[PDB]
Amino acid sequence: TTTVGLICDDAVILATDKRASLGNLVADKEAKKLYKIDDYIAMTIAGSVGDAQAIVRLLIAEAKLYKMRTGRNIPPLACATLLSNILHSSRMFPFLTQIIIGGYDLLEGAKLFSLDPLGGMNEEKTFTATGSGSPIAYGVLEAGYDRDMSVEEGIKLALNALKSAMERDTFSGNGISLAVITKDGVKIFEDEEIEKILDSMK
Amino acid sequence: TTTVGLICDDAVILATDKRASLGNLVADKEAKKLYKIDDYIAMTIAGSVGDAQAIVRLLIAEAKLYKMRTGRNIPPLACATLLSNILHSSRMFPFLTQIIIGGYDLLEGAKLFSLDPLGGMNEEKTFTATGSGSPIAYGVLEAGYDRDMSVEEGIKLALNALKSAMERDTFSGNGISLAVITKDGVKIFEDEEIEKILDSMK
Amino acid sequence: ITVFSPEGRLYQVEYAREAVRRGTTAIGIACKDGVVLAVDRRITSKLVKIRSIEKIFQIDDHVAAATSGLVADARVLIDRARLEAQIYRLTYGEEISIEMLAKKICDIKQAYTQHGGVRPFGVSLLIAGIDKNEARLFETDPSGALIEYKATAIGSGRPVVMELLEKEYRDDITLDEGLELAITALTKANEDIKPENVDVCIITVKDAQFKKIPVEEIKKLIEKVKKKLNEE
Amino acid sequence: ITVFSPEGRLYQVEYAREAVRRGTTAIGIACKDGVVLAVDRRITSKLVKIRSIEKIFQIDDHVAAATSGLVADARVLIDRARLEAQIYRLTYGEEISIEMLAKKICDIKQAYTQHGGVRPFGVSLLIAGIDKNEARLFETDPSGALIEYKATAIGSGRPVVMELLEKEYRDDITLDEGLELAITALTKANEDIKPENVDVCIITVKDAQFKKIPVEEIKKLIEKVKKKLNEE
Amino acid sequence: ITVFSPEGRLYQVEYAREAVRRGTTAIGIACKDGVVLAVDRRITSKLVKIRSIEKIFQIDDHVAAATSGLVADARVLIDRARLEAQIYRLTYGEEISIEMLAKKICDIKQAYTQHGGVRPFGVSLLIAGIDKNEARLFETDPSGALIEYKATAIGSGRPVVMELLEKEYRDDITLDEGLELAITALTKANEDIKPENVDVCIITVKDAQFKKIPVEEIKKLIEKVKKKLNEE
Amino acid sequence: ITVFSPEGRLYQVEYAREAVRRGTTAIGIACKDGVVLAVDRRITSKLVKIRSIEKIFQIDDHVAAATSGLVADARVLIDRARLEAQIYRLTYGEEISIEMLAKKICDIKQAYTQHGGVRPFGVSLLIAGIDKNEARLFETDPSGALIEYKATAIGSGRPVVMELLEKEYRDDITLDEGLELAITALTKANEDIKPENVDVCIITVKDAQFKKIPVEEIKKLIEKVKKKLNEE
Repeated sequence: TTTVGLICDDAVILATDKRASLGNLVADKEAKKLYKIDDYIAMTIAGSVGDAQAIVRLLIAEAKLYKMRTGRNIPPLACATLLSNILHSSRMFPFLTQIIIGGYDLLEGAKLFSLDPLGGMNEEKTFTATGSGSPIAYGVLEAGYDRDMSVEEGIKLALNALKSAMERDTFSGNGISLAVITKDGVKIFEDEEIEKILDSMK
Repeated sequence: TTTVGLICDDAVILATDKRASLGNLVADKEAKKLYKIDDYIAMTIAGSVGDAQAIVRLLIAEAKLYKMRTGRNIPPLACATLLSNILHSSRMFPFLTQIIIGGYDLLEGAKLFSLDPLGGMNEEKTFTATGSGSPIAYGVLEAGYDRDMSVEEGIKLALNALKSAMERDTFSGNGISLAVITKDGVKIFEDEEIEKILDSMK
Repeated sequence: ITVFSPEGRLYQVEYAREAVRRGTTAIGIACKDGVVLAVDRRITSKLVKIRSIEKIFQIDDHVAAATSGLVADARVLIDRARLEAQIYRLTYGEEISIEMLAKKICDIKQAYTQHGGVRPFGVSLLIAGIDKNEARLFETDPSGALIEYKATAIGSGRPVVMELLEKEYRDDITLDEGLELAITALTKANEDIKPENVDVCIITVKDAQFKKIPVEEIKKLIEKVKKKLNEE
Repeated sequence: ITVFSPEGRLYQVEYAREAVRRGTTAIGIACKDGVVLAVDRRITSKLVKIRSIEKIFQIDDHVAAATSGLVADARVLIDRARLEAQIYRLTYGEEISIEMLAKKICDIKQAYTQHGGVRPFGVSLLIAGIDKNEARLFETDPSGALIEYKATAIGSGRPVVMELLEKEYRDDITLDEGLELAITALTKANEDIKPENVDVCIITVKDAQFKKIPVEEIKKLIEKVKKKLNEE
Repeated sequence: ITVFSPEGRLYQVEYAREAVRRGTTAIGIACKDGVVLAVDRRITSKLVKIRSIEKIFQIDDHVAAATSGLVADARVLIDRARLEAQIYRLTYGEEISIEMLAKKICDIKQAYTQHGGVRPFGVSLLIAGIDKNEARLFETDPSGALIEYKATAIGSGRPVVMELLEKEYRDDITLDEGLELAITALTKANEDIKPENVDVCIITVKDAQFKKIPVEEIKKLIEKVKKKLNEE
Repeated sequence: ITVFSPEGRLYQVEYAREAVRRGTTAIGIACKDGVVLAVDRRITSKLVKIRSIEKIFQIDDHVAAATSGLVADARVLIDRARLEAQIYRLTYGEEISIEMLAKKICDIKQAYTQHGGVRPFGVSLLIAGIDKNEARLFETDPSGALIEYKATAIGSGRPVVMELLEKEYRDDITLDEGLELAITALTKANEDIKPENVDVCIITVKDAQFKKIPVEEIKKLIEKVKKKLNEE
């Protein structure tokens, strides 16, 4: 339970922590928390599993459908405004869960959207994070982020947020996953290769 | 109330504890917690009996239907994403119970999926276990399991999870059941033969 | 807003039968060793993968059924029997009795008869299975059918064979004995049958299980046939 | 969206009546020892398991009925009388009162008569049971039927025997005295009935219980019949 | 309040068939390398941006279909096929099997046959795609349709080519071997077809994906054509 | 309880069409600088405030449409497009796509075609605006209409101009180039048109916005017209 999104120059980066947290017991040594919905957009779940679980699927369809019914791949800041609505519907109702969505708008470029269980949605211009151990991860970024830090100096800083939180939060911190969405696509990093980086770091 | 799932080379191993636990009182000296839904898939229930109970029948029937309507034996990772959906239907509602589904994908090989009451699902690549006395069994695996092990080295380690938990959990630990799903089928072990093993063991 | 007749019979109902007797033909046969079905698709053009022409449907691990009429009301009636079937296994645990299964969807067909604004089903059905060691066969009518045959046929060449069988059949016939029965029969009504224009399903009581038959098994038996077009 | 007539009578209902007088014949008979039913299936082709040609139904441990009309609407009424039959037993505990059970599905039958979009049931029923030491027999009609006979019959050979019985019945006749009553009667309408073309169901009042008669009891009684075709 | 025929056939249904045989022509072709579709819009006036005359629709990342009949009922069926499909993908995860997807809208279409107050859809469909390494092709009829062709066509010129293909197709033909097939055929029924009056959508099995053909590839292949109007 | 034709066509549908070909005329033209519409109200008597004759409606800041057919079904379709248009903007945030708005009201109109008890709409539509730098035009029909025009017309003198445009239009024509186009066109069908009998509304892609044209601008342009009634 800990994820991170930030805009860095060209595109947008996201990261999680494959740790699942059954109260006292550590339940999943590798729990996916980062999902691609559409060739141009991807999101990150934080919180209620089987809840955020469905909201994924019960959203991916809606995409690879809008896509179809109207060419343009559901422009991200539209799809987002779905969740603000897909959420808020269950306000009267027991919904819940966190969420970050980012994607490269056909034209408007890169975009990054935070999101609460109620339905509050906010476009983040800089960097935002969510997850049991988020405020940890947060300090990192808010004293490690500049307006224009390379396609690299971002996915570095990204990890390092998790590095911190993962090892200063009872709930986060088992393995790590990451993808970067950019104009021409969305890259799910196959575990093995991620690693290289913090090897090439400190 | 204690189950174990793990992948070992070829296929997948599942085991439970035939112990029904009615508060202070030991209610069933032999209660199934391991069901074969389809010729290539099977599962383990943990927790609220009458609840999981139905969830089994209110499922097998959805398998041995999908099999028919479209040949292919409900591909495991598909049948799973039902439960993820089936449960979550009752999120707004009172649902509950644990669950491991383990079956051989027509093509994609062996699969092992974990499942919380809400609807949280994860594919467990290595090993996973659940039950009143899960974290006991767990510890066993997390320090007695190697990528490769064997057909044999699995069902051994397998018992020896239950063996601990079953004698260190007030609620688990009466009798033991075991079946293995592999490409060509699913074997329910008729108690008597199970026993053979820990004899040949220590 | 349906119909009823001016003297004994019933309008739409009998008109919808015709739909069947016009349909593709298909014979079902009982025995003692199991039970096997077969249908004579009349695929003319050869641009249509034969796999699609669905004339026989599985309904449970142990009971299947064969169509004849319009395939409009073929399917819908099966992904619904297939339905009324697992429901039952679910609120009991019993592989649903065949006589029951039949007595269900045939009741449905019957309600569609007598209700405002709804034409009956343009189909008759051939259901066979293993009702606990007892391999049995039934024929459905677009308005109820209590007909448990030891063997019969429906569709195109109904009387052709539905009266061939009329004689030589017998209550001991084995499976490989009934083997030919249908093949030879089916040929009578189809003077020129492609050897795949056809479909074979076996359900042996010897295991409560349903099996297929590959092409050319079909043909290699459609051979004991050229010795039937002679002074007969 | 059904019907009514231009001068007293009633369209569909009577057209639906016919459908019965067309169907298979059937006879039921009261008495004082119980009461018994029998019907004359007219199973022409011998390719059909006589077991599935269902023409008599049990409704409870102590009550049962025999059909006539179309079988589509045979079952649907019984697995609907069978229901309203156990419902009652559950909301009181009383083996449901025959007079009441009848008064029920006959009501139903009626309601389908005056309602938009639905055809009255093509069936007359012969209900017989033990209503507390009182064994009785009723005839239903495709729209209400307050008829409690001492014996009657429906279907094909309605007039043939529903006018044979017209005379020689006695408010005395026993069970084994009404034995031949319905067999002989039944023979009249069907010159040449197979001895299994017929079903028998006995409900002695002396145990509130319902029993079957085996084949060739059927025949060995259809024998006192050849002495009935002589100058009569 | 729809219809049924007085002897086998079925009123509104067939009348609606025609609606199709009157619509635009459409050809679908399977193979072993994937599958390709193409349709002959007959855009008369040249004041209409050809981009709107949608005659073909993608229904998933891996399966799409082509329309023929009235565009009223075209869209509605697909803005609803595109729907049953993604529902499935969320209540399973599986890119929806093709034989099922068909077996859904061709189910609705059947439901619109036998129900109070509603006209069947004026349309036949051609559905193709990649069902797990298996590329296939389906034809729908305004009332149920289990016809899985290796290749076929619907619309204005059904018999022209739906009886050209009759011969020279092969359970071998590749994609670029089937390149021409559909182009060349379609010309047969349309003497003088604008290159762009036509649409081309390719779903290779070699990647489970759906591609487009630009104008002039169209034309540059409508050129192997002037050698087909000679003594033939 | 609507209709369907005995051979391909469809009853009410076309009858509803005529209603349009009888209604008031209207032309919409695309271009490259935006998109402009216009209509020839045929206000005879001069006792009716011309401001009430509503023939062109705004649908959003960026998209608007023009009506033709009966004014009963005019409004209702718009005070409802005007709905399905702000609904979308609400469940997304996007100024609703024009090929989507169209395909919407146009899908409804369709449903009104095939459903028990309800007469399709007596109107064809002209809808245009700025789909993200793309200024487009669409025509609808009382049952589905996938027709994105570079320019067209409906109503009274459909064929008059709908076949004037047929030549001299160009995929280049500018706004003040289509200035005259419609105006001159509209005059052809209406010999003697009042100068306000007409309504003008311009959406420039140069701002995503909707503008109005005052009387006399209309007239002063209906002036280059007296040089058109000369040997042509």
